[PDB]
Amino acid sequence: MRWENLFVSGVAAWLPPLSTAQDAVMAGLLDPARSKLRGIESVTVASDAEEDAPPRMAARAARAALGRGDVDPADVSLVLHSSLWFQGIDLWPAASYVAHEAVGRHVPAFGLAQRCNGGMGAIELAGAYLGSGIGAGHAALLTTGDRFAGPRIDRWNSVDVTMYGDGAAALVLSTRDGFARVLSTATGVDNSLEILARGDEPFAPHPVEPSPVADLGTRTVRGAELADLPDLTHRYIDLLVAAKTQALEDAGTAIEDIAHAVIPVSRRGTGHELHDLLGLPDERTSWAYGRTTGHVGAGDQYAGLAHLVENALVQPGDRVLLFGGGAGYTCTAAVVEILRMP
Amino acid sequence: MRWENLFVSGVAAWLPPLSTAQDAVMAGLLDPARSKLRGIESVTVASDAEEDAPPRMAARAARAALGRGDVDPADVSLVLHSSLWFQGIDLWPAASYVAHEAVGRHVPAFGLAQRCNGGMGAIELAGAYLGSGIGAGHAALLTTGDRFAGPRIDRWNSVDVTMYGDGAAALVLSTRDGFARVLSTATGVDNSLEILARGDEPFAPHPVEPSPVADLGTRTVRGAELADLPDLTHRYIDLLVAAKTQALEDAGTAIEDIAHAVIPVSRRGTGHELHDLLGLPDERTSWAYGRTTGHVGAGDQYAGLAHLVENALVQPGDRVLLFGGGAGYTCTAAVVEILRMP
Ligand SMILES: *SCCNC(=O)CCNC(=O)[C@H](O)C(C)(C)COP(=O)(O)OP(=O)(O)OC[C@H]1O[C@@H](n2cnc3c(N)ncnc32)[C@H](O)[C@@H]1OP(=O)(O)O
Repeated sequence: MRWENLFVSGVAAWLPPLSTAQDAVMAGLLDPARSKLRGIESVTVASDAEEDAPPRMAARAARAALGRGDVDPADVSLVLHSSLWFQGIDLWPAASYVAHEAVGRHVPAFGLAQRCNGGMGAIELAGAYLGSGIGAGHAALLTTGDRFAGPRIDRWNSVDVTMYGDGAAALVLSTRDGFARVLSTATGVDNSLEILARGDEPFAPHPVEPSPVADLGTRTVRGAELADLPDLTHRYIDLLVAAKTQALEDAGTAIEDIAHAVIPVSRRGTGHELHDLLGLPDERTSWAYGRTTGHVGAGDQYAGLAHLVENALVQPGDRVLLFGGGAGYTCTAAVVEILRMP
Repeated sequence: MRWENLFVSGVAAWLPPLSTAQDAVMAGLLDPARSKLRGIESVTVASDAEEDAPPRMAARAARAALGRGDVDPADVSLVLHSSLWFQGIDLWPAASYVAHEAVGRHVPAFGLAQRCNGGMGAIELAGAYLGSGIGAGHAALLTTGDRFAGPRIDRWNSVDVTMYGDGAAALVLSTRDGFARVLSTATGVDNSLEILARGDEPFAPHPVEPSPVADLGTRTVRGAELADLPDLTHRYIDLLVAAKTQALEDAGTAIEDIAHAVIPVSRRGTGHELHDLLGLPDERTSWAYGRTTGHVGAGDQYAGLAHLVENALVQPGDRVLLFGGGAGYTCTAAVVEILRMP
């Protein structure tokens, strides 16, 4: 999709303090071989206090993003809140709380689930909503927020390719103006790969209690065994290449003209990484940042973009690729152009 | 929102067998006074078999609805799966499963959370998406699915105003054509009421285990206390009346020209009921049906419209009000004109 009139108005993260892989190793929580392989130096870890519940961190990130963009909350016509895990209270609309605390009473709010790709997928859904004429305001607030805790989640081991960081991020879209223009978005998807996110886990009538520690790495292997697909790895590669090619093509931009790519925090640690598929070096991705925060739920792309802008690592005229990807498997990519610095 | 080119192509519900309130009374699960007051005659109840997990019930409803509209799955550009509760397997994209099984590999799929309003809210989000140019296809598949189970959920008592039913529904939208035309949608919202859905439940770092039985009636009472607003009931009434008024006038339709209203399954039992606020009699709403299914997660409106169409209880030219409402609080309403009978 080529967007004629869509902008990023503001972007911000609220992240708790850093917790080092070195301390995790010394506490016996993380095998040193694994620490070295995955290359994550630290992840962000929140206290267990109510004030650090995901919807409260999201509310803080949202207020920072709206303030930095100078967007009036009364001009926000939609709130989308994406997440991976528990928001702190069940049977309750976390999205309406985020909306209420950051924007106000009379804005439609949805919770959005597209696993790790939620932040990026939200941009397409919101962009469409803003162009439709359904609501009066010109802006949409997109938030993410998670806070991982045991027993269910072991942030250091529960996923093979990454380590979870706690925190929230926010991005404000506008059809009027912003510091960056969204030139394009594009989604590659292959829903056959959903089996890798459940493995051989049975469908249970109720959440299994007490919660065993999650092991999504073992799910992918039971999943691969079960699927019996000849081209499993090719399916992943193809959907990622389609998102990239179409986002770039619809933006009229080549990969050589991408100043920086903001990517999911994940790492194989040997062989080809995502940057090799994208066709650009490691230093032109957000990895140097991402490896200090870990995988902050659905917010890596918003957080990484905030990092670029806050540290003046881009200037007007640069184009940036925001690149998604999440279990499903769904990948939404976007090309943005820096128009001015906040 | 007046819609120039939005149609309903097919609608279906996959419902498990009914279970009577009176059998529940005799089993010591429901107080006789409550069964009489609420007037719910029966509720749908799924088996605990894996084949009745919500996303699987949703896939079958989706297949049924896609067949009734003769929609080629290659023309579906979006799947939105809305739900209230656990989908059977955690940390997994249920929407991608629904999409894969009902439509295919290469359609973007999102999970949606807007409590009981998810089904109706999804119509606006999907309408915008189809109108935007993002996907080539002309149709969106919208599903719902839930299957309630203990200890967390007591279908008979966990919500004071209704009793939960298991099952799934599906609604296929199209910008090209269908058996019904969507003339309008309108959302009223007041996010201050999110507190009623949370009560004084503290934000916990991890799901509380073992799960106690949910009591959402008590959350409302505790929430109202904490909120201490003098006009709480007026806020609720006002957003419902605003949803109603705007839907009706964007469709250029007066209330006495609405043949039927499909409403959420609930009942106070004395005093006014929603039909008084809508300004139409009880027999021109879906209550006679709804009172046999219970509140079927986010799918009451889809199911109620399916019941109308399948039993030829509406004819070409009739206009139907579909009326949402979910904790948040958000209410999305729509006026639909029947163009022909499938
Ligand atoms: S996922 C969906 C979950 N469900 C919800 O989120 C429901 C949210 N709302 C509530 O829980 C509130 O408690 C509401 C419904 C706002 C208030 O309910 P009450 O029944 O406690 O309201 P009051 O007793 O204050 O009623 C006073 C008078 O207000 C009118 N009125 C209230 N509710 C309705 C409805 N549903 N329909 C028509 N009129 C309504 C009545 O005139 C009422 O006087 P009565 O003499 O009781 O009729």
